[PDB]
Amino acid sequence: VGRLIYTAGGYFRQSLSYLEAYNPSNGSWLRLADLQVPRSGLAGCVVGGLLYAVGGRNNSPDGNTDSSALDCYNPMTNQWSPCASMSVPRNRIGVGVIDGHIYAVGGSHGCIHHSSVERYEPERDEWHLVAPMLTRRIGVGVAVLNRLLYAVGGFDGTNRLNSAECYYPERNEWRMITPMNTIRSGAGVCVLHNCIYAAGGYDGQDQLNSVERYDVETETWTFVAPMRHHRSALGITVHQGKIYVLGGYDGHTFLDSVECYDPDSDTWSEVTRMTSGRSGVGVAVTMEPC
Repeated sequence: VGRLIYTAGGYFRQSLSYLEAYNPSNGSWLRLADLQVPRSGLAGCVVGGLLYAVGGRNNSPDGNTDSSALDCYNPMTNQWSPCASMSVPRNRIGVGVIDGHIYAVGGSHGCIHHSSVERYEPERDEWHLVAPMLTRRIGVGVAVLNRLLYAVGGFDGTNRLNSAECYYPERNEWRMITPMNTIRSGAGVCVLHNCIYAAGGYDGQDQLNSVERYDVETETWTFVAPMRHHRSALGITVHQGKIYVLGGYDGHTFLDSVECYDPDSDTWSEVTRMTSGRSGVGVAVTMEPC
């Protein structure tokens, strides 16, 4: 939590440059400075109050260019500034933050599906590669709980995945965890309480409305209430103890629906709608602008 839910980029017909922020306290949306380059399949995160947009791909009428970019948005100035780029382009990337360091995980570059992982140091403005995952994964969901980073699901070039793994920084090592009950690429992955949640995604045949959570202590995956809408390539974030899912694709429409999950009642409700339907957005939470 911090204040507003920011959604950056996305896709509808082509990649988008929108940056818009939703205030759950009053229902309003603000349109803010556009990204320098349109991108879908990116991930967002926040460190030190600043919003970062990482990776993705610019699908435009004249080209599909995978991105190795890291760009930072300062709400105090309503401006984007480039940062050092990653070692390699990464579309349909997963990102997590551990103690102020940004981990960029997996993703694709053309037909290459990465298992590589790299870590960004904001004050030093540098990226360095760390140990790669045990599995190549694009459309991978990533979240951090208790300073351990989890990469969940995705697609390896051949099969969509129900597997997941965890990175232990002090040993720079990855280990498989219990796999999910359901194959999911493009799921929204986040952390709430002591669990890693995987909502939606695509199982090889259908966009999903199911949601399951991994208890890091018991090592089990348990389904919770399903979302009202089936969605793959959705954005997700947690704010004030509730999960918010934004957009995605349901096999028919690029959704403008934003649903919110309340873990106390185990229910999802429709809470607002984005200004236009889109999938493949980056999402994160930070202070309101200006």
